[PDB]
Amino acid sequence: MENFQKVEKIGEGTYGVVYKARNKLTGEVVALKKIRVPSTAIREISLLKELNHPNIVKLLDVIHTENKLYLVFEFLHQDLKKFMDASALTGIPLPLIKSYLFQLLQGLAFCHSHRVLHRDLKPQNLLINTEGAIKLADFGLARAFVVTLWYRAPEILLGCKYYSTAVDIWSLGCIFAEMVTRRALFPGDSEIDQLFRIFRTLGTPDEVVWPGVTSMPDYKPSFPKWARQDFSKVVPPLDEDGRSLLSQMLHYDPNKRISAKAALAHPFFQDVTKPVPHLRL
Ligand SMILES: CNS(=O)(=O)c1ccc(N/C=C2\C(=O)Nc3ccccc32)cc1
Repeated sequence: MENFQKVEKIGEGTYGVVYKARNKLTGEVVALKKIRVPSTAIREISLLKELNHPNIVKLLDVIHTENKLYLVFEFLHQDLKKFMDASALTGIPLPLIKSYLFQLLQGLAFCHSHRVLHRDLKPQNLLINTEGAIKLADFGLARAFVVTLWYRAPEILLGCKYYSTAVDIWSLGCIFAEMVTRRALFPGDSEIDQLFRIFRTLGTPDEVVWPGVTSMPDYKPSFPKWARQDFSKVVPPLDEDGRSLLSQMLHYDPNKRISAKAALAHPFFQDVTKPVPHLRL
């Protein structure tokens, strides 16, 4: 669009490139996403514009010109990944971790109530500002249409084609653990490796802990049998309230995994506050 001046490439995505750009007709700074056009996609994207919430990156406009699609979003200066790297030596203080988690759950609860899944949550999709807020980006873009498998729910890796809102809670749980320990929970480099790293930590699932798991499309009776490890070993500094919530976010059975709404009332958030982080832009 000749109506936008590309400032710089912010990065590539699962559905296109993202640029920081200025709207020559408004002077506004925005995030321009050039998508890499089906009618359903246009309508699916159209719904996302009505999805307004303080913890969701706002979709400002949809420009469909010359059979090409560009999405205009609000712009935030930093993603959680860069923030974690910058805090690698000291770690993110618990009060801030708690604040970010609490806000993300509010965001997810809102999206889920409208039946909008993410299905691709990860640090690069979480944006923060100088105000202490954090927002979900690239929401609901999955349905409308090497990649990291570190945050993928087990039901997805096992071939379930009708996943639910529970897949986002799983990803959030992985991110939660990563902020606390400062290291990826399940850093797999292939689908099977990802699955096995999960099994080696939470134990290989069976019919007892996950009814119907052995009927999943990609389930194999030949999977190695690993025992479950203790969470005190997995996320050390995290207190009992935190470990309790994390475990409910990482239940194998999607139906027993905690929902965003229920997680918001968990004791872990009893003392939540909204600290302002020290950001270097
Ligand atoms: C990786 N470098 S960084 O931290 O400087 C950095 C800076 C800005 C952004 N912003 C990205 C985005 C933004 O603001 N709005 C979006 C809507 C959809 C997808 C990505 C975005 C992401 C990362």
